[PDB]
Amino acid sequence: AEAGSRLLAPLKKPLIVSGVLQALITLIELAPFVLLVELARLLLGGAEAERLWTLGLTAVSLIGLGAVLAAAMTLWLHRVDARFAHELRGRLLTKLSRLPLGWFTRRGSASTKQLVQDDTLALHYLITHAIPDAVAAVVAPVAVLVYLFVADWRVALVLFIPVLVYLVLMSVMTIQSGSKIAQAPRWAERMGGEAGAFLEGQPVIRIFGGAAASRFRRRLDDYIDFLVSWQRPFVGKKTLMDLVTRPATFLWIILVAGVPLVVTGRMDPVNLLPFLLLGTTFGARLLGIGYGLSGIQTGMLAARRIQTVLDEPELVVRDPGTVELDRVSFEYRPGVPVIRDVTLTLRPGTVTALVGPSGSGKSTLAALVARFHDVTQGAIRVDGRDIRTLTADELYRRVGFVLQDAQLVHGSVAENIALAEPDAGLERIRTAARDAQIHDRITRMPDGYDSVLGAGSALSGGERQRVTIARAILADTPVLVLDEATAFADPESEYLVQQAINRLTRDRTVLVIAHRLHTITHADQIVVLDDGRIVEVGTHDELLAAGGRYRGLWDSG
Amino acid sequence: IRTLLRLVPAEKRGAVAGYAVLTLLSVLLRAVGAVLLIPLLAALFSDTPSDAWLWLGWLTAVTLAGWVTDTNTARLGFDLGFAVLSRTQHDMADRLPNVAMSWFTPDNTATARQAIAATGPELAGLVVNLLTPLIGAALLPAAIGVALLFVSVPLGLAALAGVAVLFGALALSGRLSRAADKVAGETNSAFTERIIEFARTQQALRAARRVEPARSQVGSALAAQHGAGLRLLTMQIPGQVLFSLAGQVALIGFAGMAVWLTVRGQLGVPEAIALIVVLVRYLEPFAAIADLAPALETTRATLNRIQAVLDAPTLPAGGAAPSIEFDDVRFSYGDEVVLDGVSFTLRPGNTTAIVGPSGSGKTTILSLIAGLQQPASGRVLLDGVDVTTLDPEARRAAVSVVFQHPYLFDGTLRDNVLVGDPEADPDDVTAAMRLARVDELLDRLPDGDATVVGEGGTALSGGERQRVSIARALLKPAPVLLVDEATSALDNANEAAVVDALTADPRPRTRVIVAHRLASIRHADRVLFVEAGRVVEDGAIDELLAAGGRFAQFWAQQQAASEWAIGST
Ligand SMILES: Nc1ncnc2c1ncn2[C@@H]1O[C@H](COP(=O)(O)OP(=O)(O)O)[C@@H](O)[C@H]1O
Ligand SMILES: Nc1ncnc2c1ncn2[C@@H]1O[C@H](COP(=O)(O)OP(=O)(O)O)[C@@H](O)[C@H]1O
Ligand SMILES: [Zn+2]
Repeated sequence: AEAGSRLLAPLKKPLIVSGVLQALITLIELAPFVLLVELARLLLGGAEAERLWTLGLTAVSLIGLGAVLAAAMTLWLHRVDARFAHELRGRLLTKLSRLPLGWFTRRGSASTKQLVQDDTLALHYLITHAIPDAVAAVVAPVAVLVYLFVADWRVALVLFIPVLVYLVLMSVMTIQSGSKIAQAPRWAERMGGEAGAFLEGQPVIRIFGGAAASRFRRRLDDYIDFLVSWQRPFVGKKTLMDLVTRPATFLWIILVAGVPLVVTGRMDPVNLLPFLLLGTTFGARLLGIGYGLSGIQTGMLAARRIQTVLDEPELVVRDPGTVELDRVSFEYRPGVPVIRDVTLTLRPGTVTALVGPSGSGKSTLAALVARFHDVTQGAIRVDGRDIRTLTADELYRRVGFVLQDAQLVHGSVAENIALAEPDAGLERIRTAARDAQIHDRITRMPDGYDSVLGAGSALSGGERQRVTIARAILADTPVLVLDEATAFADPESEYLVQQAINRLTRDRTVLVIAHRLHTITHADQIVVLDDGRIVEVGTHDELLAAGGRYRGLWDSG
Repeated sequence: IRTLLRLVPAEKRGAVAGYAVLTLLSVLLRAVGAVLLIPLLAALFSDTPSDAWLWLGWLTAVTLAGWVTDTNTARLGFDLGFAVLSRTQHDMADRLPNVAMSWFTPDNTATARQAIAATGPELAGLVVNLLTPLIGAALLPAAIGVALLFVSVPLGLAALAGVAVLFGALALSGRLSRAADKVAGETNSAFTERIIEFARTQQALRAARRVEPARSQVGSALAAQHGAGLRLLTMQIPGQVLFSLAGQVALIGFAGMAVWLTVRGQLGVPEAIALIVVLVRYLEPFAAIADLAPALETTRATLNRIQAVLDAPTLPAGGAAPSIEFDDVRFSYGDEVVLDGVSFTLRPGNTTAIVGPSGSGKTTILSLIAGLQQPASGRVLLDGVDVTTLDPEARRAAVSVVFQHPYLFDGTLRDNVLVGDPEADPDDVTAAMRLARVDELLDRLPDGDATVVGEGGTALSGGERQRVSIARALLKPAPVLLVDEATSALDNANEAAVVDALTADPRPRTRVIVAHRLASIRHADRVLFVEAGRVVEDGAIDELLAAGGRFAQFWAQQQAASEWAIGST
C-alpha cells in the first residue's frame, strides 16, 4: 500500500520496535516448553533437587519476564499510538477547512463518519492490536518450526505432510470453483440489494402482493441453491481437509514417525519430547497466520482512505455587483461535461432565474457561481474579478448563498444568526428574524433566543432553513445564490419562507435555481439550459413570444 | 445458546442425535488417545523401548476410529448446515411478510438486511467450523481428567480441578479483552465527536467567514482532551497476557507436582515424563477455545440478529363497496404519538379526504385501513370485521393503495402496472394508462408498456413514477381504494393523472385521498382534518371553507403561496 504507507510514515520507528518486542515475548512464552525438555533430561539423568529447583526458578522467572514485557509493551504502544491519533485528528481538522465545499456533497463515497471515525478506530487497531498480533502469529509458528527442526529434522519435516495435504486440498477446491469464487461476492452484494428492495418495498408486497413476493423468494432460493451447488460437491474435500490439521492426526503421525526411531535406537527418547510438547498444535498455528495477516489489511484500507481524503485538491487562490459568466465549462468526472460553454451576464440588482429539464447542470451552475467548485474552462467574474482570485473572507462577503440542506450551528439562536458578525447585538438579530418571519416562532420557544441549537433540536426543516436565511441577512452581499426548492420544501412554512427569501432577495444580484415555471413570470431575466448548453435567453415575455423550449414546457403545465 | 438448536428442522432430528452421539464418541476417543500416552511413553522412556509397540497399536486403532467418526461428524455437519441454512432463510422469508410494519425500524431494518443477506456463508458452515471445534475442545480437558481418574483418583482430581480454573481463566481473559476494546473504541469515538460537528457545518461556517475560529476551537479541544488521554492506562494489561500466563503457570504447577511426586517416590521417571506430556495435551484445548473467541463472537451476533428476525411480532390471523370503521384508534412509534382519538365510519361508495400537517398520521391511517399493521389502540374494521381477523386472501384482496413512494420493483412498465391485477385483460390496462396519463410516456417509450423501466433500464422522473403508481391502484379490483401522494408542480401530469384517476374510475368502491395541494381534493365527498394525530375538523371541503376553521386558513395561505412568484411582490 502506497497511500497507507505514506500515512503511517511517522510511526515506522515505533512500530519496528513493537515488531521486535512482541517477537521477543512470543519466544519467551514458548520458552517453558524448552525447559520441560530440559527437566526431562535432568530426570533421566536423576539430578538432585537443587538443580531441579534451579530450573524451576528459571522457568517461573522467564514466565514473569514474558508477562511483564507484554504489559510494558502494551502500555508503551498505547501511548505511541495515542499521540499519533491526536496528530491525525488535528491534521484532518486542518484539511477539512481547505477542501472544496462540494466535496462534502460528494456521491459514491464513504460518509464523513465512516472516513474520520471508523477509519481511525481501524487504524488504532492496526497499530496497537493487529501489528502485535500479526508479528506474534508469524514469530510463534516460525520459532516453533525452527526449534522442532533443531530437535530432530526427521520428525520435524514429517509435520509438513499434513500441511502439504491441506494446501493441496485448498488449491484443488479453489481451481474447481474459480468462476464460483469470483461470482460469490457479486451475488452476495446483489442479494443484499435485493433484500433491501424487498424490505423498503414491503408495503407493495403486503397489499398488492402476487408477483413481488414470489420474485423475491425465487431470488433468495436461487442464491441458496447457488451456495448449495457450490459447496455441496466439495464436502468430500472440505471434511478431509479439516481432519488433516486436527491435533489428533498430528499426534498420531508424530508418534508413528518417532516411536520406530526410539525403539530402533535411532534418536534419543528426549529429542521426540519437543514435538509432543509443541508440534501437536502446529497445524492450528499455521491456520492462525491467515487470520493474523487479515487484521493488517482491514486497517491498511482505512489508512488508504484517510490518506485519500488528505490528498484531495484544495480551494486554491490565484493572483459593480455584476455577475458574469464566459465560456463556463465544468466536468464532474474526467472528461464528462455537464455544463458546456455557458456564457451569461447578470446586471446588478436583478433577480435572475435559470430553468431547464431536471438534471441539466442548473444547480451545478448555481453552486459554481457560489464557488462550491472551480470551472475547468472559462471564468465567473463578480465585480470584474475572477472568483478564483478571492479568499474565503472576501468572496463569501461578496457572494452569499442559501442552498438546500440548511445547517444549524452550535450555540443559541442569537449566536446562530450572527455568525457573520458575532459583535451584532440582540436587537439586530431580532429585527433580522422579523425580516425572516421567524421571530414569531423563536419567541414561542421556552428559552426564547437562548434555546441551544446544534446537531438536532425541536425546530423543523423549514424553521432551520428560515434561521439560515436570517443568517444570510446579516452576511450582507451584493450577490446571492438560491435554490427555489427551498422556497416550498416545507408546505406549512412555505408562505413565511417565501416572504423571508423575497425580503432577503431585495436589492441584491440574486441567482435562483428555478423549477416551477410559473415563478419566473416577472423575474428580471430567464435562461434555459440543455445538456449544459444555452438554448433560450430572454425575459418572460420574450420567451413566451419565442415559442421554443420554455413555451412548450410551460404549456405542458 | 438455545437458538442454534431451534434453527435446525424437525426433519434432521435424526441427524442432531447422530451428530451429538458421534461428537461425544470423538471427544472420548481423543481423551483416550491422549491418556494412552501414559503407558506408551512409560514404555518409551523406560528400559524396555520395544514394549511401547502394543500401545502404539492401540493408539493407531484409536486414531483410525477417530478418523471415521470425525468424517461422519463433519459430513453430517455440512449436511445439517445446508439444511439449517435453507430452513432459516425460508422461515425468514415466510415470517417477514407477516411481520407488522411497526417492527421495521431503521435499525431493525438494517439487522433484517444483514440477516437475509450477510448470513449466507455463515449458516452453511456454523455447525462444522464453529460447533465441532468448540464442542470437541471444551469437553476434552474434562474427558482426560475423567480418564486419568481411572489411573489414579488423586491424579484425575488434580487434572480435573484445573479445568474449572482454566475455564474461569478463559472467561476472565475474554471479559478483560473485550471490555478493554470497548473502552478503546468509546474513547476514540468520543474524541472525534468534535470533528463530525465541524465537518457537517463547515459550509455554513464558510458562508459566515468564520472557519478559522471554529478550527482553532476544535483543535484546542483536541489538544486539551489528548493531554489527559495520554495517562492512566491500566485495563488491557491483564488481557491476552492473563490467559498466556494462566496457561503457563498451570503447566509449571502440574509439572512441578509430577516431579514432586517423583522425588517423593509415588511415581517413576517415565511415568512423570508421560504425565507431563499428557498434562500438556490437557492444556492445548484451551488454546483452541481462545482462538475461537472472535468467530464465536461474530456467530453469536449473527445468531442474535437471526433470532431478532425469527422473534418479530407477527400479525395474528382469524365484492361491493365495504365500510371502513375507526373507533378510538391510536398508534405510536415508541412514546411519540402518531394517532390520538381518531374515530370514523365511512359509508360504502363515499370519497373522503384525510388532510393535515406532516406531524399527523394520515399515511398511518391509510396503512391501518389497508391492514399493514395492528393498531396500537382502538379497532379498525371492514363492515364490523377486524382487518387482522381476515383470511390472508381476503386481507390482500380487500384494499388498493397508492403509496407516498412509488415503490417500483424495477420491472417493465407493463409489469409495473399489472401487479395491481395480473389476471386482468389488456382493456383494463388501457383504461389504467388513459386515466393515469402514462400514455404520454407510452408516446415516448420505444416498445411502449413492454419497455424496461428499471433503475438501469429507464431513468423515469417523479411524475412518471407516481403516474404508474396511480395506475397500479386503479387496475386492482380491490373493494377499497386509498391514495396518498406527494404531487408537486414539477410535472403537471401528476395532478391531472390523480384527478382523472379518482374521478373516472368506473368501478364502485370506497375511495380515500391524502394530498397537500388545493383544487384537487374537491372531488372527495367528506373531509377529515387531523392535527397531531387527532381529528380536529370534519365535513365537506366547501362546508369547512364556509365554517372558517383551520382548513379555511390553510386554503388561504396555500392560495397566497400558489399565486406567488419571483421578481416582485
Ligand atoms: N457527482 C455528481 N453530482 C451531481 N451531478 C452529477 C455528478 N456527476 C455527474 N452529474 C450530472 O450533472 C447533472 C446535474 O444535475 P442538477 O441539475 O444538479 O440536478 P438537480 O437540479 O436535481 O440538482 C446530473 O444530471 C448528473 O447527470
Ligand atoms: N418513528 C418513525 N419511523 C419511521 N417513520 C415514521 C416514524 N414516525 C412517523 N413516521 C412516518 O410518518 C407517516 C405518518 O405521517 P404523515 O402525516 O403521513 O406524514 P407525511 O405528511 O409526510 O406523509 C407514516 O407513514 C410513517 O411512515
Ligand atoms: Zn487497545
